[PDB]
Amino acid sequence: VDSTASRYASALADVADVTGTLEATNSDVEKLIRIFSEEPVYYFFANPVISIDNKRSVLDEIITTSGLQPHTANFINILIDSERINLVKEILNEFEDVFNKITGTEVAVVTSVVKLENDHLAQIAKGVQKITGAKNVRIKTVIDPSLVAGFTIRYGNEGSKLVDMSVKKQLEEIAAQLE
Amino acid sequence: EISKIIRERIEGYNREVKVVNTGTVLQVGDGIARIHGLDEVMAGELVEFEEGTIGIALNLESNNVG
Repeated sequence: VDSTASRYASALADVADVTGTLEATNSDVEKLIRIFSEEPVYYFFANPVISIDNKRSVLDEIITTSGLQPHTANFINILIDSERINLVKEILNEFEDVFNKITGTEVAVVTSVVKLENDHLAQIAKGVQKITGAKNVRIKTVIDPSLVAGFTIRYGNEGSKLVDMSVKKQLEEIAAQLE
Repeated sequence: EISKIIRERIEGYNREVKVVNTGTVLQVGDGIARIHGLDEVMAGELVEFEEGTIGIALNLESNNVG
C-alpha cells in the first residue's frame, strides 16, 4: 500500500533505521498510540480551528512528560506543520507494519476456543518462519468461542494468509456433500 | 501518560472552541463559507455571521459545513 498515512510512517522508520534506534523509536511510537487514543486529546491536535502556535506549546509539554525520542518528537512536529495531523492514527498504525518489514520479522495470528500453552506457540512460530521466511517470527492470540476446537492462524504482510481446522471441516463437509 | 496539567490545558483550549450552537469560519470565497463546528446546525438552517451576514446551511459534511 502507498497512501499518505503509509508514506509518512515509512519515513519515520527509515530515520530510526539509519540511527539504530529501531527498538528505541518503536517504543516511543507505541507510547504515542496510547496518547492519541483519547477522543479529547486527538481532537485538540486534529481540528483546524485551534491555533497552531498553541498546539506546539502543548505538544512540547506532552513530549517532556512522555520522554519521546528526538526524531519522534520532530516527526509529530513535522506532521503538525504540514497539516497531516488529521491522519495521525492511520500513520501510527501503518508504522508497525513497516517496522516488521525492516527487521525482517513476521507476524502471525492464532486463535482458539480455549487458552493454550507456550510450546504450541513456539512450534507455530517455527512453522510460520518456515513457510514465510521470517528472519524472526512473532505471534498473537485471540480467544474466540464460536469455533469448535481448532486453531486458526493469520499471517502475511497484511492479515491475509489463513489456515485452520475447526469448523472448516464442517462447512467443507456441507460443501462436499452438495457434490 | 498525559499529566494533570496537560489534561486540563487541552480541555481548556477544547472547551472554548467547541461551543454548542457556534462555529468558526475556515474559508470565505465568492459567496460561500466553510464553517468549522456548528455540530447541531440542521440542513437549511439560517446561519448568522459575526460581521452580521446571514447564510443558509446546505452541505453538512463530516468535517465542515458549506
